[PDB]
Amino acid sequence: SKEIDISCVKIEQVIGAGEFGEVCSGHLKLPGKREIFVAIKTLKSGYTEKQRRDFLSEASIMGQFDHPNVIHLEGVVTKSTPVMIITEFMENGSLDSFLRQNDGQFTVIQLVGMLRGIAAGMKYLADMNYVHRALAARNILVNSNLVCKVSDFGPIRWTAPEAIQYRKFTSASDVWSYGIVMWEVMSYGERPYWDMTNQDVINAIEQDYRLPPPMDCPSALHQLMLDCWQKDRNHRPKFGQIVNTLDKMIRNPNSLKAM
Ligand SMILES: Nc1ncnc2c1ncn2[C@@H]1O[C@H](COP(=O)(O)OP(=O)(O)O)[C@@H](O)[C@H]1O
Ligand SMILES: [Mg+2]
Repeated sequence: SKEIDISCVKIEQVIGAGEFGEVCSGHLKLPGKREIFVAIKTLKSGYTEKQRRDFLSEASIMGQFDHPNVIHLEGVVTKSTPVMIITEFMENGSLDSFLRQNDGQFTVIQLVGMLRGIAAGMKYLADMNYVHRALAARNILVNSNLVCKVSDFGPIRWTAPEAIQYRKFTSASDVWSYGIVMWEVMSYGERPYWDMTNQDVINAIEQDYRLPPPMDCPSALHQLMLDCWQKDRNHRPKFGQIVNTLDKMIRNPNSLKAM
């Protein structure tokens, strides 16, 4: 969205590597507004016109959104070099790697909290008529308070049967993906279907196989997963319902006691 003048940006250091260039952290001080810490995606020089457009497309997409569970876009730098995409800063980075570094360090209530935010963000996106198509733990960022937000607006084992076979992507297929994500979270970053091959995964799902309950996962959360993994997309829950279901679990914590 908004075009930012390089004079307002002061890069601090490298915090990650994107496919289009380095990812940094830094300060943003717009005229009048108060300085803030941000994340800065840069484009490697010598880029092709296609690379430039694809890179900036990500900003155009997320720029059209605005929700606490969707990565906030501060703006972009295109008039001068390097080209940049400034966004919200998420100290804990990617959710999957984040969970791997904290194996079994959270309560069911915390995990459910993370899943609720992701659900709220997807509910928002669905209402805005946006189909992510690539929902997965690696595409969700987490901050200090553990708030998870959907990212990557620029994967067999994560995709619904129909989407894989007929390339039919809908919010419904995102619900299936959300199911896999729920598994990833309760598994603390474990890879879905483990070392199974992508083809094995396809044949397994065909044979009505479904990922088992992750360790210490309440039977109520695994059932919600199954619902998300229903062969018939029309039967899968809506993100709105997924949210309410999660909310009900928060009301009466004893509903998560049945292991
Ligand atoms: N807003 C952000 N705050 C903190 N770290 C970030 C942020 N965006 C990206 N990163 C870090 O940079 C890495 C690469 O960025 P990512 O957006 O996942 O790449 P791409 O979407 O280009 O494939 C992430 O795995 C994460 O650790
Ligand atoms: Mg990524």
